[PDB]
Amino acid sequence: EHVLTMLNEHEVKFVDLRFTDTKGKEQHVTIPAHQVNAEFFEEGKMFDGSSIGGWKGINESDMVLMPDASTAVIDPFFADSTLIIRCDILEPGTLQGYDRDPRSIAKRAEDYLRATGIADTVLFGPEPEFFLFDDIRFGASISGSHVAIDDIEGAWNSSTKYEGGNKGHRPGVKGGYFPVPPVDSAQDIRSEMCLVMEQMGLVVEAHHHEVATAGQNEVATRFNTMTKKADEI
Amino acid sequence: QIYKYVVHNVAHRFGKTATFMPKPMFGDNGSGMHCHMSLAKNGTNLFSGDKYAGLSEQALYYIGGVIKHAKAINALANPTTNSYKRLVPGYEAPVMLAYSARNRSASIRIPVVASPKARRIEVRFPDPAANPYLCFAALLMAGLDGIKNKIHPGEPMDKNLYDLPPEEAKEIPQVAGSLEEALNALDLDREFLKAGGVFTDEAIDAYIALRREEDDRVRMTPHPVEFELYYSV
Repeated sequence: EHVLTMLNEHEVKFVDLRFTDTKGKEQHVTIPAHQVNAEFFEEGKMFDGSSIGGWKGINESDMVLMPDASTAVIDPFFADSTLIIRCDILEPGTLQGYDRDPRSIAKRAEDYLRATGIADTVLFGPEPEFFLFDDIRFGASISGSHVAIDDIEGAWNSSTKYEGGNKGHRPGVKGGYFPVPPVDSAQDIRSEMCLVMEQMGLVVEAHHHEVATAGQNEVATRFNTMTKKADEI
Repeated sequence: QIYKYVVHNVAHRFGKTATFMPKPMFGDNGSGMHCHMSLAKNGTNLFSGDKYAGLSEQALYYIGGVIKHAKAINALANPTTNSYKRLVPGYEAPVMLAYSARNRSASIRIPVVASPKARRIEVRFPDPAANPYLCFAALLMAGLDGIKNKIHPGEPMDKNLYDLPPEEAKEIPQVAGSLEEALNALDLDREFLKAGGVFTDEAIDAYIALRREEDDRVRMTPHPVEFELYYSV
C-alpha cells in the first residue's frame, strides 16, 4: 500500500524491476506504473530464465519476478519518474525461491542463522573502494590486445599538453591519501554520490580520496543486516 | 684521447652520437673507466709478491695511498656532478674504499691472474669524463705517497657492499659523494700532488675554479624532479 501511495506522491510513470545475476551484476526490466496492481505483488511477473548466464537451460525457461515491496525507491537519474523495486526470483507455481537466485540464497542464509539459534541477525559493514577515470580503452583480437587508462589525476599526465594548459596538481603514485583540493579533484563528485546514496536509503559515514593516483575514491556507508546490505551494495 | 676521438667520429659516421658521460640515465648502468695499474723496474713487475693475492708490499702501500687520497683523486677521476650519479649507494657501486680479489663492492679489485708478470690493481671508481692526464697522474702520486710513507692498507674487505652490511652503520672509507666535496678534498689534500713539483698550487686552484663554475650551474638550476617532488607543496 505504501508502494501504491509512492506511485501517486511522485507521479510515477514507470516501475523498474531489479535483480542480480550470479556474477553479481544488477539487472532490470521496466513496466508502466499502470501495470502495478494487486496481482503484481502476490504473483509477480513472468520472465525468461534461459536469458541470464548460468540459470535455467534448454527446457525450463520460465520463472517468476517477485517484487519485494520493502525495497521501493525512486530512481534519481531516469528522465521520467520511475520507481525501483528489487525482486526475488521464484520457481513458478511453487513460488519457492530459485536455487540459483543470489538474493534468495542470501535470505536462506539469514534464515538458517535464526534456525540454529546461534543469533537472530547478522551485521555487515562492507567498504567498497573504486576508481574514477576519464577514458578507458581496451580490446583483444587475434593480432594483439591492450588496455589504456586515463584520468586527469593520473600522475603520468604531469607531462601532458592540455588545450587550456596543464594545471598540474596531481596525486602522485600511492599519494592520494588526503591532499586537499585541487590535488584531490573529486570532492564535489564524492558528495553528490553521498547525497544520492542517502536519497536512496543508504546512510553515509564518510567519503574521501583513496591511496592510488588517477582517481581512487571511497564512500563509507553504515552497516545493515546482511541481505539489506547486499541490496545497498 | 684517440680512443674517444675514434669512438665519437665512427659513431658520427654511422649516424649515431656517442657520449662518455658517466650517468646519462637514471635506472640503468652508468659508464665507468676502471684503471688497472702496476709499476716496473728493469722489466720486472714491482707489484708481484708473496703477500695477499700475489701482491708485493709495494702494491699494498700504493693501494694505501690511493685510499688515503681517494676523495682528492675523485676531483680528477670523477670531475663532473654527473659522475656522482653513478657513484651512489648501489650494489655494484665501486664506492667502498677497500681492496679485495672478489668483493665487487670494493673500489679496488685485485685481478686474480697466474703469471706474476701480470699482477696489478684495478681502481674502479674513475669515469670516462676524467682528464686522462690529470686522472692518471693523481692516481700515481697518491700511490707513490702511499709507498714513500709506507701507508698500510689494512685488511681486505671480503664481506659485502653498502647495503647489509648496514651493521655498524658500515661507515668505512668512501669516495666523495658530490663534486664539491671532491673539489674541497683536492683543495686541502693537495700536498701529495705538489710533490716533485708536478702539480702547482696555481694549476690546482685553476682546475678547481673551472669545476666550481660547472658545479654551480647544476646546483642553481631547478631540477625537473623538484617539480614532481615540490610543485604542490
